[PDB]
Amino acid sequence: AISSALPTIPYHKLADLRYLSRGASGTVSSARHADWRVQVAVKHLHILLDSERKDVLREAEILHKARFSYILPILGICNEPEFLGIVTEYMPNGSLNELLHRKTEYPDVAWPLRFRILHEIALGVNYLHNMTPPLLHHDLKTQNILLDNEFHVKIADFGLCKWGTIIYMPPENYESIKHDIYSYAVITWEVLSRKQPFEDVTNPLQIMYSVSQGHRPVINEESLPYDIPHRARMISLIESGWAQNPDERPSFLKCLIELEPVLRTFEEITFLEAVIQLK
Ligand SMILES: NC(=O)c1c(-c2ccc3scnc3c2)nn2c1N[C@H]1C[C@H](C[C@@H]1O)C2
Repeated sequence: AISSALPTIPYHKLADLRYLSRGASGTVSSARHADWRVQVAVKHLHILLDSERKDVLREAEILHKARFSYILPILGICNEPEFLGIVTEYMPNGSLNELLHRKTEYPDVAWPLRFRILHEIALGVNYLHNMTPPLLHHDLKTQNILLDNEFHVKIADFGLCKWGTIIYMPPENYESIKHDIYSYAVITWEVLSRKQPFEDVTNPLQIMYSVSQGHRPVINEESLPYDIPHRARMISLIESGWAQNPDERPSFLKCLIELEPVLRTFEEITFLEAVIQLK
């Protein structure tokens, strides 16, 4: 049984600790490690409770166990009297949300990159489902799909995972291994549309009411234009992914088997050309 312990990092090694974003999960800051000479991110708490400390230790244990090419690499934990935080690689290219919706900043996200992003999310979630015991993310949303310096996907935010918005939640969870694939489908719709799901709906409960009656983000020529590569296959994958009956949604293994032939139609250089075009 080959084991490794998550390193502990003294707070004083984390220089230039500057705020990046607050959230529900906690506050995320950028720093640089004095010994290692690389920029890092730290997720920490707003400046010392008991079961708050339990939650962070849990998430850090998970990240450490879930290490994978498409999962945010934990570098260590800061564990001290005054300060508690998870230290990971800094993701300089933001989240997928920002990529899709900041259209002035990113007017062209070429198709090959979008497909790669969808492929890599799938590979990341699939890995988690294939752990023993399976880890279910249960909070997949475009905000939690971070993008590295090369625009590769790192999945983040393991606060609601089991060994804010409801747009990505399947109808049955309003009061299951088929949750993540539902979230995935909506993300797939979002990525291919660059639209907000249910854009023309004021109230979340109106969405929930509609979703529980079988309605889904709209699929027409306006949402998903006719020039999308593999439009028809992608629409099937979306529609099965978010099917009303959870039993009718695919496993991520099935999903990946559907994606592989699509991803193979993109030459490797077109991903690089896609990334270079971006800000
Ligand atoms: N690693 C990062 O760079 C992060 C993290 C982050 C850090 C540590 C942990 S431990 C569990 N999940 C996380 C997520 N969140 N964000 C990041 N990057 C950009 C987008 C926003 C803020 C930044 O502009 C969100």
